[PDB]
Amino acid sequence: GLFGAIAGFIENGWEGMIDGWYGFRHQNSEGTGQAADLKSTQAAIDQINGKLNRVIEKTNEKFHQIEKEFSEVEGRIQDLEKYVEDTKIDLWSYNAELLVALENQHTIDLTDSEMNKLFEKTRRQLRENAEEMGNGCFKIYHKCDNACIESIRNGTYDHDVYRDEALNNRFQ
Amino acid sequence: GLFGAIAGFIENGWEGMIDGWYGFRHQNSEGTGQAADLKSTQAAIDQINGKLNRVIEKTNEKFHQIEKEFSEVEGRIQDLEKYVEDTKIDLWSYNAELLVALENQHTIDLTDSEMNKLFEKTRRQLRENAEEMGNGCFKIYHKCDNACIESIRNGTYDHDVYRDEALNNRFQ
Amino acid sequence: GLFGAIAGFIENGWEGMIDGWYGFRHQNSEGTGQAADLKSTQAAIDQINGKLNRVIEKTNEKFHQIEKEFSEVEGRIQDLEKYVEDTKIDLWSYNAELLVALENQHTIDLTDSEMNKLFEKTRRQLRENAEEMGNGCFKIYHKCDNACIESIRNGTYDHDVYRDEALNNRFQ
Amino acid sequence: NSTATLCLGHHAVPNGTLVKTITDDQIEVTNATELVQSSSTGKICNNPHRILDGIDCTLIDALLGDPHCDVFQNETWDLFVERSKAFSNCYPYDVPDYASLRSLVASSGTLEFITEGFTWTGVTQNGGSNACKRGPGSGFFSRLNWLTKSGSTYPVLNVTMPNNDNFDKLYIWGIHHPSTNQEQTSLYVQASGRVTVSTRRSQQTIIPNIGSRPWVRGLSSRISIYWTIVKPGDVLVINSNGNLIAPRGYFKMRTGKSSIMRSDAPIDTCISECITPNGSIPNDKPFQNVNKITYGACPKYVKQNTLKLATGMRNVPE
Amino acid sequence: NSTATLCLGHHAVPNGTLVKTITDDQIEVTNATELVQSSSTGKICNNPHRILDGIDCTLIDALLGDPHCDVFQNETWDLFVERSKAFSNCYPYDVPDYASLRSLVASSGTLEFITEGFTWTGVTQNGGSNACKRGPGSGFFSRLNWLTKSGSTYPVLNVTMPNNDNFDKLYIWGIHHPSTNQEQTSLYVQASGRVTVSTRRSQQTIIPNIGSRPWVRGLSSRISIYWTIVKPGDVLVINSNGNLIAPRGYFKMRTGKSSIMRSDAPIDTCISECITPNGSIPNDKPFQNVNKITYGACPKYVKQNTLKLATGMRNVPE
Amino acid sequence: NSTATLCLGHHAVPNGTLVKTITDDQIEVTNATELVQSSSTGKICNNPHRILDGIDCTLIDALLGDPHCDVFQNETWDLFVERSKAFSNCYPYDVPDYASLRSLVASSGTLEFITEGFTWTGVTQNGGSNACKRGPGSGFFSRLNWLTKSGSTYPVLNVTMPNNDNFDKLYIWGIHHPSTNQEQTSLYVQASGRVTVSTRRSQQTIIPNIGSRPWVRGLSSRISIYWTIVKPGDVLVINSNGNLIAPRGYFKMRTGKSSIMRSDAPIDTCISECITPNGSIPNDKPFQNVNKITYGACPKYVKQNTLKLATGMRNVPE
Ligand SMILES: *[C@@H]1O[C@H](CO)[C@@H](O[C@@H]2O[C@H](CO)[C@@H](O[C@@H]3O[C@H](CO)[C@@H](O)[C@H](O)[C@@H]3O)[C@H](O)[C@H]2NC(C)=O)[C@H](O)[C@H]1NC(C)=O
Ligand SMILES: *[C@@H]1O[C@H](CO)[C@@H](O[C@@H]2O[C@H](CO)[C@@H](O[C@@H]3O[C@H](CO)[C@@H](O)[C@H](O)[C@@H]3O)[C@H](O)[C@H]2NC(C)=O)[C@H](O)[C@H]1NC(C)=O
Ligand SMILES: *[C@@H]1O[C@H](CO)[C@@H](O[C@@H]2O[C@H](CO)[C@@H](O[C@@H]3O[C@H](CO)[C@@H](O)[C@H](O)[C@@H]3O)[C@H](O)[C@H]2NC(C)=O)[C@H](O)[C@H]1NC(C)=O
Ligand SMILES: *[C@@H]1O[C@H](CO)[C@@H](O[C@@H]2O[C@H](CO)[C@@H](O)[C@H](O)[C@H]2NC(C)=O)[C@H](O)[C@H]1NC(C)=O
Ligand SMILES: *[C@@H]1O[C@H](CO)[C@@H](O[C@@H]2O[C@H](CO)[C@@H](O)[C@H](O)[C@H]2NC(C)=O)[C@H](O)[C@H]1NC(C)=O
Ligand SMILES: *[C@@H]1O[C@H](CO)[C@@H](O[C@@H]2O[C@H](CO)[C@@H](O)[C@H](O)[C@H]2NC(C)=O)[C@H](O)[C@H]1NC(C)=O
Ligand SMILES: *[C@@H]1O[C@H](CO)[C@@H](O[C@@H]2O[C@H](CO)[C@@H](O)[C@H](O)[C@H]2NC(C)=O)[C@H](O)[C@H]1NC(C)=O
Ligand SMILES: *[C@@H]1O[C@H](CO)[C@@H](O[C@@H]2O[C@H](CO)[C@@H](O)[C@H](O)[C@H]2NC(C)=O)[C@H](O)[C@H]1NC(C)=O
Ligand SMILES: *[C@@H]1O[C@H](CO)[C@@H](O[C@@H]2O[C@H](CO)[C@@H](O)[C@H](O)[C@H]2NC(C)=O)[C@H](O)[C@H]1NC(C)=O
Ligand SMILES: *[C@@H]1O[C@H](CO)[C@@H](O)[C@H](O)[C@H]1NC(C)=O
Ligand SMILES: *[C@@H]1O[C@H](CO)[C@@H](O)[C@H](O)[C@H]1NC(C)=O
Ligand SMILES: *[C@@H]1O[C@H](CO)[C@@H](O)[C@H](O)[C@H]1NC(C)=O
Ligand SMILES: *[C@@H]1O[C@H](CO)[C@@H](O)[C@H](O)[C@H]1NC(C)=O
Ligand SMILES: *[C@@H]1O[C@H](CO)[C@@H](O)[C@H](O)[C@H]1NC(C)=O
Ligand SMILES: *[C@@H]1O[C@H](CO)[C@@H](O)[C@H](O)[C@H]1NC(C)=O
Repeated sequence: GLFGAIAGFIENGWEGMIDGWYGFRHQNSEGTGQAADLKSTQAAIDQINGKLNRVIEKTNEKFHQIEKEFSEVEGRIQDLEKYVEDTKIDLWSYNAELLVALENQHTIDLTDSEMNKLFEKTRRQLRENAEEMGNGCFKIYHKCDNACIESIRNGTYDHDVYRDEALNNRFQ
Repeated sequence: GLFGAIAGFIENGWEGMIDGWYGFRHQNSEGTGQAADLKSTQAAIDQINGKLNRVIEKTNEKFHQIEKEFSEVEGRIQDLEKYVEDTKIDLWSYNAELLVALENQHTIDLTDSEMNKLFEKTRRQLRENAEEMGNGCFKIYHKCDNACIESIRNGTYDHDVYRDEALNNRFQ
Repeated sequence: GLFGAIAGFIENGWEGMIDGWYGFRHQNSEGTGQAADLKSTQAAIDQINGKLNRVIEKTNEKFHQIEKEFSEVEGRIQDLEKYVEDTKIDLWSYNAELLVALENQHTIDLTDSEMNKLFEKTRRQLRENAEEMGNGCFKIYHKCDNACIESIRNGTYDHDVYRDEALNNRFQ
Repeated sequence: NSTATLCLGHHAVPNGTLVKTITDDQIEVTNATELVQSSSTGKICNNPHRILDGIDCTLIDALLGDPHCDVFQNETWDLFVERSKAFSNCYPYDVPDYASLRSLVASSGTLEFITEGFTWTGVTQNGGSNACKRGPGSGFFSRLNWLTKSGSTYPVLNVTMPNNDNFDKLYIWGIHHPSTNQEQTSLYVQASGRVTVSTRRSQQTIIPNIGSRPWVRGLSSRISIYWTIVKPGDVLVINSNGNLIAPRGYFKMRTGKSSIMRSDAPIDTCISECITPNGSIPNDKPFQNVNKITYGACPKYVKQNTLKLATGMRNVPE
Repeated sequence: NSTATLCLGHHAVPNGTLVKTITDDQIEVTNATELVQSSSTGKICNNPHRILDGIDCTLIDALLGDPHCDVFQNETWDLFVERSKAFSNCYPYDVPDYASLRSLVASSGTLEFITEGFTWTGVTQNGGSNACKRGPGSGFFSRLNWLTKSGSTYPVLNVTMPNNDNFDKLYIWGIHHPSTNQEQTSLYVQASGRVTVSTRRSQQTIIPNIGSRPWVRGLSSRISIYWTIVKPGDVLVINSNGNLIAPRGYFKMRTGKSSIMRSDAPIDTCISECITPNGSIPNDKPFQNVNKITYGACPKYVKQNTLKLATGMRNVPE
Repeated sequence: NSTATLCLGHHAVPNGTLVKTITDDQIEVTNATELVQSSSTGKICNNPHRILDGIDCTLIDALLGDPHCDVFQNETWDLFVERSKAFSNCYPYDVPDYASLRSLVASSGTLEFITEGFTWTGVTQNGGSNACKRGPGSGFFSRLNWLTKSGSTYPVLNVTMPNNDNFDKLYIWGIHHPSTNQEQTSLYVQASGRVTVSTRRSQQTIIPNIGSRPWVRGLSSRISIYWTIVKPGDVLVINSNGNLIAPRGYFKMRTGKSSIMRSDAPIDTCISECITPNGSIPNDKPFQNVNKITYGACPKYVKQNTLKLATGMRNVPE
């Protein structure tokens, strides 16, 4: 939520998206369509999996310890044992809480950053043939086919072929 | 300080601002003015209050404990008690330090991010009728009234009405 | 890696750069060149040094403690001492790990943010005489000398002198 | 003019506050709040806790029945306050494992004493001393019974007491260490004493140690104090042939929230939920730097007098 | 139309999950996982650990050789399970520092007993009791030797035993506390007993305490149990003149991974690496909220079972 | 050409360094620094600390006055170094609570001994032994006094000693455990001994245990060592009727920074502020992986020998 992409200038999500996490949706002169982008989804999935499998691997193995349940009242030694146990439990619960609280924030912020990165890349591709309409979509001022949007999707859009037509369409 | 908005491309603050945390200041053809924006200020205040009231709620309640001040020198039990107390104090002071050190950084970065979000929204509103002058202000290339700036402030600016005039003013 | 500048839209690094951490490299009408920018490098170095010298200053000084190595088997007191020592060691190793894990991420993200800040400043300087080519370079649509690039480097570029020539060059 | 301008910015304050961050050690923000609380009022409020002021008596002397602590019979406390001006004015005594008994009785919260009818046949009861005057004549502790020989003999005592109730019983007894070998045989005809107190699962046997001690209030003899706990369904047996300070009954043992605290602060009629040996402190802040000994819902003791948390943006003045 | 459009967006789910963050306390994401495991199966799997079921016997009674624990001779365990229905049916005894011996034998993992040839000349061996019937006649513990007077005298017993092996030896002995002063002199002609057991670096001397005790299974006498550890190159010397419960050999002492656990859960033939007093629990999660007593590769015990970690983006539905 | 170009970028290095992050476990940066330190020089520098080399003597033998530790009289140390080649060559002795006395004297930092004039009337002073030769004749410890009977009697000793100074006094005394019942009555005419040492707030009474022990340097008797602390305004009283190893004075007790360390490393004339049992280690790094026993301003002991913090950007080579 630091970049303002998810829950920011993109109003809602797409519940019909089942291929990946991030994707496109175009409205053309031949109809409508929809697709996904594998790279951003893969980056997010790899980062989240790395984090998850980072935290959950084990570190402790204890065999013999002290007594923690007593049937009598004795004195100093029992008091010290109970104090030690209470201190250990209270000091580990705080770590358990803080780790989750920090990692959830970092996960949310990185999954928000990936969307902004994809948006900025798509903006940088359409050099001066498109205008940002403010709600997550680009208005492309020249006429594409279903093969023009796919060149924008797999990163080989050639902007200089449609430059003169777009400039005469948008500025006059 | 990660986005470069506060203490970045905005030189200084406005000490005459007493309504909110973030606001506007326009220079028009009828004079000057000033106002505030409630939404960004509210988001920042809610986040900071949530964090604050998150950390300060209590968790401990201790009634009987061990002895921590002695009048004699005895031996093993007293040494173990003093060691336990020293370890507990040293382990809690580190947490006290690290929590504050992390949360101050996060607070500063989020209060810096809100400004960049407001700036980017205002830039996205003025589609092609404005140019960014590099120091936090926009030069609007058509002529507004005191009612044109307020349409930009409450999020209902219609860019297509002044498009032809602005394009002829800025590009020729 | 949150801003997408380093290892993002900048493909690789410059191994011939030995003056600073961030710098420029221009291709002109009189040849090529290279230089550095002191301010971003200085900000990054100061932040990283502050962090480093923040963590490594000492806090502990212990003179008398408990026994931690025994030659016999005795009973309750020895068990409690071994438990205390094991708990202390296990609780300090976790802090040692988490501090480094958090600070490395913050260092990487801040050294990535400085590059994006420099890029955005350079973009804001060339108001409408340049276009971003998408791979980290700007195409400047008027003709500069070796003294025009240096005005862009020390922050005194005057955009309005070359405005008409650049606008006629890029848009027609 | 045929153009306009629209500038954006944030607020600043003339004096801000310095805080520490992950990168910087002193960065100036518009506002900050304190985490520690390092002050006290100086008095101990008596609400909503039940405070008992042990003016000139300790807990053990109020337990045994010192003649100048007879106002503390069946005192029910929520927090016992022990003063430093306390002293003892009865038979000089001694407690092995004093801290254990003090913490056992402090956390129980009651001095309720149920008297029981023991049958000691062959001995003389209600022994007195000139170091423990209760009124104008000689006296002793009010919860203990000093038995001596009856005429010319001292038979072997052998009493029993069953526990048919549904709570635990605390018995306090003692043993008398004489000064010479002549006063031993003039009070207990046997040349050596022994006291055995046994339940179905434990036993304690003590033997007196004849010798001389420093003079305390005019005496060189001593008394050692021991205690026993009888659980429901158990039984108590006392066997002896001299040097026995018998009990008169039992204290009722409870479990709850109660403790003890050494402090020389007066008591007022305010309201506070936290109590430190310096007085009552408010508990609106999560941390405190007054005392590490606390009772109630108290903040945690830290070593800093300053830890500031930022609640605003950075401060960049004109 | 001579234009086009290209919109970007992300996915959402109808029901998401609420997680906690640094700023918010309840924020809705598309997916979350739990890290705490708070269920148990109810049974204790006997693989790949070696579990021993102490049905009606404790560890100390199986060590001494109680007649109803004779199936536990040379039992090798990896985890001893102690039931609550356990009882003793032999001579009433007592162990000073019971927990120390219980933890010393529990962590050793063996009851392997090597018998040794001691020479007790002048006394009668293999004493018996009617409270410890092994079969139809009187009996005693199978690892101890009750020596009494031989005809009319009881000489001063003084035995040696050297340790020439390369491991430690554990010797278990005891002392007999009689009931009256008549049965003392009818079993050991001396009016007072004493037992000394010494190595080259330590020594233990015990003296019997004549007195009466509560009746347990028809007896008011007692036995106190002590132990000695002989290291390689050392020597053991036993000196006595009455009230000696001699040993018959030594237990072999090992070091490894072994422990003991009180639990009333049955045992099945599943496979699990973690064992709690409630049964076996899986160990796929890092945390657990079942029991704080654990054996094996077990997750850590936390107080909170609501710990949700987000593994997806934020959930913004239509 | 009528245009130009201006590219931006960052630097890279050919070999970078792998570090761990929140997301990745191995990410390559341009530079990194180590947190741990795990090498030692091998020698113990004697500056600016004051190191004392206990070549063939322990602390307790240098306290009592062993004849081969007479060079350690009034040694003032800042850190005592104990070697493993140490041995004892005097009367065989024994200390109950040895670690307590060792840690009490180690942290005091002085062996300053003030001799006092005690008056023992009716006994013979300056007892000797053939196991503690000081020169060509028999001897004993230099800080203790072995009293035996004077001709045909051994009266009841009863000495006093007041403390009028403004510091604490440490008294070291002992008791003699004989070997047979014939050598007891030939040194102290009484058939049983007893030693009482008392202050105004404490008391210690010990009784000798006659018996045989393993032969150590030609003797089967023993000595047990006890100590007493007298605070300003207090008083010390010693009562006895046999088996007393009297003191000759008191040690002065201080408080400061001092300790003890077992190590077999030589001592050189370098300068270092940290000392480990392996030798001196520098303290430029915050962490160390050499030893968990440390003296001075030492880094903390961690388990990881490798722990790298990034001080540069990411490394993306050509
Ligand atoms: C063995 O030595 C001790 C130590 O002096 C002797 O004990 C002392 O006995 C006398 C008897 O009068 C005590 O005197 C009392 O002193 C107090 C304090 O001034 C005074 O108020 C009394 O009126 C009386 O004079 C003396 O206090 C006591 N020693 C101490 C230090 O208390 C003991 O008598 C000697 N052995 C014997 C029995 O000869
Ligand atoms: C009770 O039994 C013990 C164990 O045997 C006896 O202790 C033993 O005492 C003899 C004394 O002659 C020791 O022999 C001596 O050994 C040393 C060392 O080699 C040697 O220098 C002497 O000349 C002598 O030969 C023997 O080692 C010792 N055994 C041990 C290890 O304790 C004890 O004496 C017996 N008590 C009696 C006499 O009732
Ligand atoms: C001194 O007091 C003690 C404790 O009361 C007396 O011990 C008691 O001795 C009798 C002897 O018969 C024990 O009686 C036994 O009770 C059991 C339980 O019902 C019963 O099964 C036996 O057949 C027998 O009747 C009695 O248990 C025992 N006290 C306790 C509480 O166990 C002792 O006798 C008294 N002094 C003397 C020696 O007279
Ligand atoms: C990227 O997408 C474009 C979509 O336009 C692919 O290109 C077309 O490729 C087919 C196959 O030969 C041709 O018939 C069309 O004429 C192409 N159209 C255009 C506009 O180029 C292209 O192959 C894709 N490249 C990769 C690497 O996936
Ligand atoms: C947002 O601000 C604009 C400022 O222009 C408000 O609009 C004007 O509304 C008044 C009231 O009827 C009219 O007389 C003006 O002609 C309007 N001017 C323009 C340029 O539209 C508008 O009402 C505000 N809307 C909200 C929801 O606050
Ligand atoms: C910033 O860089 C510019 C580079 O152009 C410097 O300017 C030139 O200064 C020299 C020295 O007098 C003149 O001869 C040139 O005509 C200038 N060229 C231009 C394009 O201005 C300038 O001095 C530098 N300023 C600072 C503060 O470093
Ligand atoms: C609360 O009371 C304690 C104990 O009386 C005070 O602690 C002492 O403070 C003085 C002066 O700084 C020191 O000389 C003592 O050594 C302290 N005693 C300790 C630490 O046990 C404490 O200062 C009081 N706090 C307030 C806020 O009044
Ligand atoms: C595992 O077993 C323990 C012990 O039997 C259970 O703990 C007890 O739970 C009951 C019911 O909540 C409480 O009344 C007791 O006080 C608990 N005893 C303790 C804490 O020592 C525990 O609930 C069991 N857990 C599961 C998952 O079955
Ligand atoms: C410092 O000295 C200690 C103790 O001599 C060394 O620790 C031992 O290391 C050996 C070899 O790894 C192990 O076999 C021992 O079990 C260790 N003893 C312990 C841990 O108590 C340690 O390696 C030395 N360190 C350096 C850097 O020389
Ligand atoms: C600073 O914050 C506190 C509460 O956190 C508030 O009471 C105070 O008014 C704030 N300061 C200013 C100048 O508003
Ligand atoms: C204390 O309480 C008990 C039980 O209520 C009562 O028997 C006893 O008399 C009370 N003590 C006094 C001083 O009356
Ligand atoms: C949520 O994540 C878990 C694993 O973390 C996965 O098994 C599950 O399928 C995910 N939920 C959805 C709806 O994909
Ligand atoms: C237990 O093991 C030892 C050594 O193997 C053996 O001597 C002894 O006979 C075994 N016990 C039984 C019950 O046979
Ligand atoms: C890496 O950093 C260290 C100090 O942190 C510095 O001494 C070293 O020169 C740096 N490496 C390079 C290649 O500059
Ligand atoms: C040790 O110091 C004390 C006090 O200065 C002194 O009386 C004594 O003689 C010194 N010891 C030696 C060996 O002289």
